[PDB]
Amino acid sequence: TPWSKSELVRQLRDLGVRSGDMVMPHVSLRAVGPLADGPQTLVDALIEAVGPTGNILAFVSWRDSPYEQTLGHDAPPAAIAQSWPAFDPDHAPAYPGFGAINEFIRTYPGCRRSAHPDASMAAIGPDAAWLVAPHEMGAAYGPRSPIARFLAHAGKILSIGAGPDAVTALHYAEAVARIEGKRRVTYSMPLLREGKRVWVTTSDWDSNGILDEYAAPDGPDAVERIARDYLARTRVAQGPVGGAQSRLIDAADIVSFGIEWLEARHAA
Ligand SMILES: CN[C@@H]1[C@@H](O)[C@@H](O[C@@H]2[C@@H](O)[C@H](O[C@H]3OC(CN)=CC[C@H]3N)[C@@H](N)C[C@H]2N)OC[C@]1(C)O
Ligand SMILES: [Mg+2]
Repeated sequence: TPWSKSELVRQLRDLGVRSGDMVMPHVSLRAVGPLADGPQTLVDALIEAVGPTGNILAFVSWRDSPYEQTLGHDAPPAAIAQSWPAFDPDHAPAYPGFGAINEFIRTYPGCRRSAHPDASMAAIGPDAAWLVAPHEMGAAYGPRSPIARFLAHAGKILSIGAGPDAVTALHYAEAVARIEGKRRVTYSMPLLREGKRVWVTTSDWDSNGILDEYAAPDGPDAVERIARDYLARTRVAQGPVGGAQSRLIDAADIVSFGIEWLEARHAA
């Protein structure tokens, strides 16, 4: 029988979500199973669990981000440049591969959305505006990004049936790790500035593998390796949300662990 909002809220409380919390979810809706009113039921449950003083931050990205189409070029290729839609945060759908729940999060009334078209983050709650801006090209997941502020805001990572590769906040550890050989990428995004499309080309850390040995197309990347080690080494609340095995992780702790993990393995 499909899970009700009330059942999910009680499960989230059992896992350790408290009123006032700052939560970043990563969700496998297949693992959760049928919901009374579809994915919105779980969105509503998350909002209720964090309460009117809590916040939700999600890495939603953009369905039509021209990442692969501009990757490695010093400017967008001509055909891309002429016709690609500018990123419009009010209308641009979420990237389906990071979870079908994210389109429901980003369309929730009052949700705020960050300006980085490829790394776009959505936030709900009183601190949403502070979470989502600034989010500049060249600062996808590291210092000055919404992830940085999430880590300073007592953030908890709520993994609902998601794998250890799903932990976006660990890209902050990659960004700041004092290690040799870090990979960078160059890509271009079409932004709206005063109503006009402006192409911006930037470089940033490679979020598909910070070192060559972590950059196989189907990983494991460093995020996955760090998170697997961390979860083998740390007490973390575990329990069901819907039908999904779930975990509630202290974000600052896992990121600090990840910085140490990288720096212990790779020369400066
Ligand atoms: C929307 N644009 C996207 C662009 O943002 C980027 O997405 C990254 C994403 O793959 C990473 O997740 C993958 O990682 C690996 C192994 N590397 C295997 C499967 C996934 N777990 C994530 N950790 C960081 C994301 N930034 O590349 C793809 C893209 C579609 O172009
Ligand atoms: Mg507050």
